[PDB]
Amino acid sequence: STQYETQGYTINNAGRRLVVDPITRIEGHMRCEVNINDQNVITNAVSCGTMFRGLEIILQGRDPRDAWAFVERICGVCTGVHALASVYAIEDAIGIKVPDNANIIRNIMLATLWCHDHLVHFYQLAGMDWIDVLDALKADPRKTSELAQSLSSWPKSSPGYFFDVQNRLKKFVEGGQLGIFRNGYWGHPQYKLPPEANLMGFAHYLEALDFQREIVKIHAVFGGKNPHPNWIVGGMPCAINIDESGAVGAVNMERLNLVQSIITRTADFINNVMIPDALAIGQFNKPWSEIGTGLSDKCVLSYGAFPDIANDFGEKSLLMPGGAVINGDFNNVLPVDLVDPQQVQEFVDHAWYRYPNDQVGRHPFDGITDPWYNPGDVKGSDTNIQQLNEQERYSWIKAPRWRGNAMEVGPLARTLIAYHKGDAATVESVDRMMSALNLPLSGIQSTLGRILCRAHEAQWAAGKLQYFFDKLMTNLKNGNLATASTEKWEPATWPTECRGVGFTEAPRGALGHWAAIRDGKIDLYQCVVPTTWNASPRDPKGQIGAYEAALMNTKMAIPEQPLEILRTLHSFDPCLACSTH
Amino acid sequence: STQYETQGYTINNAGRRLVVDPITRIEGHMRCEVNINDQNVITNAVSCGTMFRGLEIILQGRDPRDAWAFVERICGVCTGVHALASVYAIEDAIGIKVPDNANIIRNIMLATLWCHDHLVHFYQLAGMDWIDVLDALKADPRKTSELAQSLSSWPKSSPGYFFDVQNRLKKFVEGGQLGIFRNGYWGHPQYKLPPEANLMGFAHYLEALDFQREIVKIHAVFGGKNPHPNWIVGGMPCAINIDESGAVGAVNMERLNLVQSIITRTADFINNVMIPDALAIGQFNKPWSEIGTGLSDKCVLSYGAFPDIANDFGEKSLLMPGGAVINGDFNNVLPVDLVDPQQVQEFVDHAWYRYPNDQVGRHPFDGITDPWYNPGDVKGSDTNIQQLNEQERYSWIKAPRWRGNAMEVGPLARTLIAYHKGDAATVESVDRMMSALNLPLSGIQSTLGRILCRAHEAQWAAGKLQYFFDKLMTNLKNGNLATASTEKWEPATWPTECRGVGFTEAPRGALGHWAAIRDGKIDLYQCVVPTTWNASPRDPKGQIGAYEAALMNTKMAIPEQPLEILRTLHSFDPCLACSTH
Amino acid sequence: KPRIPVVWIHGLECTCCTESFIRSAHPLAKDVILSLISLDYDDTLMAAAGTQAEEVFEDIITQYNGKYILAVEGNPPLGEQGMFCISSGRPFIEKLKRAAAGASAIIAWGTCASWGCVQAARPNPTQATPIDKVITDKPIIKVPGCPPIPDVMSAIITYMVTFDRLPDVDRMGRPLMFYGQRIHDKCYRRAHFDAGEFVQSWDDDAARKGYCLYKMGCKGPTTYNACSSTRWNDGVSFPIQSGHGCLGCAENGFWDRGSFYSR
Amino acid sequence: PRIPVVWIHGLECTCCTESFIRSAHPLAKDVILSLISLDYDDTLMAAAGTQAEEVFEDIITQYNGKYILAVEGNPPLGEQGMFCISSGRPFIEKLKRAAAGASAIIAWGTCASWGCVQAARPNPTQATPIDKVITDKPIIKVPGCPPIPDVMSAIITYMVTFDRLPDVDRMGRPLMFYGQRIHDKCYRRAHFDAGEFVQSWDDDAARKGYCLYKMGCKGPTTYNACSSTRWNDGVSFPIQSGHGCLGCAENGFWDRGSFYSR
Ligand code: SF4
Ligand code: SF4
Ligand code: SF3
Ligand code: SF3
Ligand code: F3S
Ligand code: F3S
Ligand SMILES: [Cl-]
Ligand SMILES: [Cl-]
Ligand SMILES: [Mg+2]
Ligand SMILES: [Mg+2]
Repeated sequence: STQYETQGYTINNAGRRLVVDPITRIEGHMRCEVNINDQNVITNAVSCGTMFRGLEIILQGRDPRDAWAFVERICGVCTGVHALASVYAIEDAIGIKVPDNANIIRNIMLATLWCHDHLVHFYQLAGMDWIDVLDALKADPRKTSELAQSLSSWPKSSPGYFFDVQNRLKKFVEGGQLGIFRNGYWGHPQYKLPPEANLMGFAHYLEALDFQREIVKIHAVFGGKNPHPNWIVGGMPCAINIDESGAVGAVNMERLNLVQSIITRTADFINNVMIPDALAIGQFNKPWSEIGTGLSDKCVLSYGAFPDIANDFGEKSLLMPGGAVINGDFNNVLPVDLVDPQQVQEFVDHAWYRYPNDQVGRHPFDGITDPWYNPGDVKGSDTNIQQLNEQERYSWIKAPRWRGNAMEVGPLARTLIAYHKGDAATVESVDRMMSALNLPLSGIQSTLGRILCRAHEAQWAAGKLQYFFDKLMTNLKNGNLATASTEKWEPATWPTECRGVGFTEAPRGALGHWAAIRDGKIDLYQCVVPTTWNASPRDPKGQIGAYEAALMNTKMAIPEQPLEILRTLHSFDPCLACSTH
Repeated sequence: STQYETQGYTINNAGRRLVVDPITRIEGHMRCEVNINDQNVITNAVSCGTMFRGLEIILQGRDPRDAWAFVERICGVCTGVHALASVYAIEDAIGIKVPDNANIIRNIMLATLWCHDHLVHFYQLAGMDWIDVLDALKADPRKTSELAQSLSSWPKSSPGYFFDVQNRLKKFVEGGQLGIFRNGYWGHPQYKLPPEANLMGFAHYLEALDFQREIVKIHAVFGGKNPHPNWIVGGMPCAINIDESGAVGAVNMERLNLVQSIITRTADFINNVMIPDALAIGQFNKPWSEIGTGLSDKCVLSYGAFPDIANDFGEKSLLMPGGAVINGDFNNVLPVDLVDPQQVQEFVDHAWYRYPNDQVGRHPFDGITDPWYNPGDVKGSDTNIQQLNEQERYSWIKAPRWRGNAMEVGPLARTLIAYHKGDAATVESVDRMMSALNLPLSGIQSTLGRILCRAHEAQWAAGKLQYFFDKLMTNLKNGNLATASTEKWEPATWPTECRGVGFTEAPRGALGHWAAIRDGKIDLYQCVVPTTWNASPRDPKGQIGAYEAALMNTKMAIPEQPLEILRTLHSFDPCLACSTH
Repeated sequence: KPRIPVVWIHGLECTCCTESFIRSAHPLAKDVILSLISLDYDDTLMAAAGTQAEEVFEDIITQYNGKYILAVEGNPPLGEQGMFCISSGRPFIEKLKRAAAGASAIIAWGTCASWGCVQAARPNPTQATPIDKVITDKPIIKVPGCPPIPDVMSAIITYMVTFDRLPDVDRMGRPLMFYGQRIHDKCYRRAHFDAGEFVQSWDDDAARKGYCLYKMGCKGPTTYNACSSTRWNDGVSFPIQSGHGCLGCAENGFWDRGSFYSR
Repeated sequence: PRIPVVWIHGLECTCCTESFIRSAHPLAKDVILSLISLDYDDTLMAAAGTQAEEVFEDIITQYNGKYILAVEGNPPLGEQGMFCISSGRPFIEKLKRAAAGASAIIAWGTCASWGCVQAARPNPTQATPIDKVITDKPIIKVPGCPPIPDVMSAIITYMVTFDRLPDVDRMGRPLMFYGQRIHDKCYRRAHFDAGEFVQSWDDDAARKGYCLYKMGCKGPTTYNACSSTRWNDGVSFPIQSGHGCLGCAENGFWDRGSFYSR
């Protein structure tokens, strides 16, 4: 066993080792190991991505116009965001500017994704860590109706409805086929909702499972299908025709109407179901406002997103602010530059890759993806891992750092950055939220806080959806229909050698694609993805990433039942396929 | 002025004459006139169809296979029922038997129509006679929620929801643009719901206006579109393919899944919204169980419908019973035969048509449609009717009679027939319904009763929809896919001369089409439609039809505001385009 | 913000276009009526009847003279001095002309108002006549079909409200947006037409694979509408998709072009 | 009792699970609550780690021979299978254990069917489709990237309702949805036949819905239901929204040249 100090933590791998493999209710494959002391407190945490596909290798030699379709398949959960980063990167490399409607439609695609993804995470992925589904069976339907009605104007709150939901659950479990509920953590002492709140939450789980399918109709209109809608270098392929012959072959008034109807329904669900549920989880679990802080009071990062001025990716254009905080100094939001070789770098000394020098970090324009499965001295063997060795290589995830600092990304990170840059909407929303919980602003810096910020962002994004739609309609009313710029579509028009960066804020955080084009083909294509940041392994200094930090110092009630580990991990919404690509 | 006696009434045209033209919240064009005595009681009632198109004339010379498409356009409200009667009539003439799945699908089409049509009538057409929309603005949203939750398990009952509905109404009305509510009867003393019940009803009006669009998706799947789906002589055109190449080009498992999802939602809406609302209208308006009885205690008629044994239109096959009651003798339900010349006959001595002898009634196989606008002295001119002359010709509607008797048709008629034939489900449903209102069985024979029976039937039909779908799926599981018989599609296979009758129970009552085919073309096509019965003018004996009888003896609170006349007429769901065709 | 006034009148008709309108999926007809327009007169849906309905009619067309849209479903019959269609005891045509005089623009819903439809099919007993043969001094937008597609109807309304202009039309007065192309130009069975792969009798193997309906009488090749693209009832189907040839229902005179089952 | 289903995930992006939950009829909710017993699924199950391993073991033991196995993703043969690790071992060991007890296997998606993006050149991980590893069980291939949501649910409802596997073509794809090509039921075919093509993005042809063949559309060689059943409750499909078919339901579609070349 060893012990060392980093980022205010004491990393100590003495004591009992717990393994959680597989982590479920995430996308993709993750393993987590911890050590706990005699007081059942976590003293060491180990984040391991257990999958790899190699999109950065696959992309070599491809046509840059095709790249978006390949990288879109990095992930089906955050579907579309890699395509968006890709077209941005290729356009940045080649020197393409898209028309205003293409940019607006891209912003609609991303806001739609934020709504959908946040909603599904909240209910289907994280929800069962907070809601005890089996305890819903003990609730009183009337008291459930009263609770719901006290929290929201949402129509669907009758005692009869809650009784029907409850009976549906009762029927489901009656045959002993508990399905997704089998061998859960139900009854664990960390489940703190009253039975009525559990029945309300479970009903909402079902409503959200049904409703989420509607949100992505917006993707189907502009992008053909969801998952994995279509895009193009130069704008979007969804040509618009409102008032001319052949509008039946294009985005026309009836298609736009469909989009508007979804937007209103999406806002209504988020605002009257998800929001009050997030607040209710907060009210019954206030101690989790002090658990899982990790890096969120030290180092947080956002690239920024949603350029409102087409083709302008600066501060005056981005509706979701970018910036970096380090050393817990939230008075100094620092500017981020994705071309600067001293800013973003990835390390692989604790990852399954080769570098010429593994003690240094490589900026993505100098990135290397040369897989090397080398778990070294594990307890077990290289095809039968009992215990990873965190003193050596232990993940398929590379370790990004910003100016050498370990950062947290994602909804909490963005919320902190926007709050501290003085974004008025964000300040107001956060303040009102923490005031309703009677918690200080610091209470957001926590596992509970990550959940609250995710709900806040869903509401923000649903509002931005309407704003973008209104901008699109304003252009159409002015006769501005263009959706693609094609003067540089043909490879002969491109620079012989060029490179570009495409960045955005995906649901889970800061996303970047770095591309180099040479002789008409992809020469290099490196991705650094938000769960790569958060799920990062250690660096040459032993600095821990966001997940490992958030897990540190956590009390477990029952070591064999990793509910507290799942709560914290799930609060970051892990996307392991994204993390490894 | 004159006075005479008929069917227990004293028809007296002394006293003030009131005119209601146009009758609104019906399909098509109607005029109604009454006389009231010094006690504001109706002593004379005059039903006038104010339109004609002449489909019976247009159909001459058409291909019998095309006939369904023409006669479907008799009406867009009861859309499909004329097509069904036509294909039945043509198949009866030629001697065509359809495959079992075609019959099942046809029954699905008709049950879907009953669900849709009865729902829309209840809210959009009749509802504002019973719900004071403006009084909803005075309701307390919590008390509204309480009321709704006492009556139903329907989910949508939160105080916030009712407040939002109320606020929407308030904002709508505030600028003076009352739209469809302009210059209504709001505040009339016959509006007896409390404000909470008016807000509940109005919210439901809106929910029904939305939901109704989903029910007809079943017609889109099997029939291409609604309104006015497609049919064929010989079955249906919606070929089925479940498990073979090219199922994408046919009714396949996904299309059937769509139908099932609609059926479930349609039953749930009817059973948890419309049914409790009808009962609540009953609870607050019990005196209307004694108003508008008309012919419903004397003479009622059903042909029967929904043959469950394919190509068998007999008593053991029809799921909705046929029969006739006359002289108030409900102990003797009489058999109906649509070929018997002494049974159904139409008179035109009080209608705008020519017969060689207008004192005799013509069976439809001897029917004549020779329009003759001849209103005689009407206190104005031929182009300005101030007062119809009911002693002579006063309507575009022919006068049908059954064995010379004036009959009522429709939901109340059918309910009475099925009840008195001893149909168990009907007896049980009617008894439970009248028990819940603390009314005798006779309370159904009334304007309130017509509304209650209409709701009952919507529930009946929603249940039959599932039954029919399950029968279809059972055939598909047994490998019986056939949807058309084409042995006699070609006119060279038909009798040179033949005739046939197609009958069913449309939402408004007993429907018949009588067709004669000669030399491959329609030689005669005569229709007698349910509103033709109900809205009938007088016959050579001065006997009054169902509408005129139901209006007789009715007290009006305010002669200039015909709310009581509208209530009774709307209770029959008048379809004037149907009536005149 | 005041909503645009709409007066909706009904001549000889079967009410299918009103029914189609309420099927709208986006925007919902509810939301059209509550938020987009002021539906100020409509026989099918309005509370007021008789003299009260006449008062609404007269008040709206007077107060909003020059400023309302007139929607017309159905048509006027010229026979019997117009008394084949009577409203307030007088020929419907008189109410049509009075309503039309004050309208800023007229929407002719359906093949009835546009062309004549079934009542004008041979031998036209009532001398049913389309709106544009009676009203000759106002903009008329023809929205044909029996009935038109629900979401087309609502899309035309939203266009007029949102863009504050009439849709551009073809030489027949039909909106280019939805009537610029033929059914057959956007039909998903065209591959089969192109290949000579046809249904020859109902429920044959060709029918079970979705082959073309041309030999069954499909009039798609001569019919301009949006059924094959926008489709019906929230995109669920259209006639061809459910196995019946297009009847030609959006085209003038379609009832009198021979059997629906002859090519 | 509801039919037991064990749903496992190899190397994948989770697009097929997302597609499944988009189902409009039946709703995925109703499939899970009423039609099947979804007894193991990494994406949705409460249990993790040792509790998830106990579910897996309990279900495949108690229902040995009686569960349907759904597979999303694929196994990598490279690095002794440790490009995809579950419970500290190669994923392929879990695939084989699950497959051994299954009555039938559904290979969801082009990943499980053929390889999909991870198997595109140069296939760094040696990702391999299920049928090259499991050779003694019925495998129904349901390709597409991902397959259509209501196709997925229709296949499930067919199996439950009719108590049989769908009939398949010679590649193991259900005839019902994969019997015909996209281009055999494409609403832009009139334009293809007329030589009416989009030539550059957002040209006048694109604005009238002309054929996307000259923009690289792979509809003519791609078998799927996108042009008939369509996507997301019938709302659209790739071609309807202006992009050519990528060929995503076909083996090897990533490596047939640019998406934008004919
Ligand atoms: S079905 Fe009709 S519209 Fe379609 S291709 Fe054949 S003929 Fe043309
Ligand atoms: S768009 Fe593609 S699938 Fe459609 S006709 Fe053209 S080539 Fe064929
Ligand atoms: Fe049917 S009104 Fe709605 S066009 Fe053909 S009948 Fe006319
Ligand atoms: Fe649905 S996991 Fe997504 S990549 Fe192409 S099928 Fe695979
Ligand atoms: S019959 Fe009419 S509804 Fe469309 S497909 Fe043909 S124009
Ligand atoms: S890209 Fe795929 S989703 Fe369908 S249209 Fe082509 S098979
Ligand atoms: Cl016509
Ligand atoms: Cl492949
Ligand atoms: Mg990378
Ligand atoms: Mg008749």
